Amino acid sequence: VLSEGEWQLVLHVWAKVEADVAGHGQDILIRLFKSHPETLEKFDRFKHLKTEAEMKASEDLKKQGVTVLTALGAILKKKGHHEAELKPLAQSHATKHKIPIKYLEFISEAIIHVLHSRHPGNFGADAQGAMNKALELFRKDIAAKYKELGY
Repeated sequence: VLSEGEWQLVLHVWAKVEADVAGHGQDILIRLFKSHPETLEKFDRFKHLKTEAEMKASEDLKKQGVTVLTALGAILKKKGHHEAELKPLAQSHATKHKIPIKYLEFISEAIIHVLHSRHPGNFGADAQGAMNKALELFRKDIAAKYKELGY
């Protein structure tokens, strides 16, 4: 469980991401796809993208970044009471998209990298620790639903 103080650090930084959800989404997805190319392969919609400049130029990539960041924003703002949010996300990612839990780790690292890049003064080590705890809690609860479904 996160403390109230940890939730605060998390949501203070997230309120900043929310000033430019599109920009953050693009940076995070590009980070993820460059750092972990296997992840790009899960997206039929992006597998034609072969360079960072192609990725940066993709309007659909930006749009999908807003999708992922909007769903995550909603989960974070539940401060751990995110059962209603995770159930559908767990079902589709396990059974339809085939996303290993390890890839949720990868996107967490990309999120942390970018937040650090864009918000140094509001994302010191304390806020980074809180963000990684929140993202781990998310992964933990998703993993439990994966294990239930046999994935």
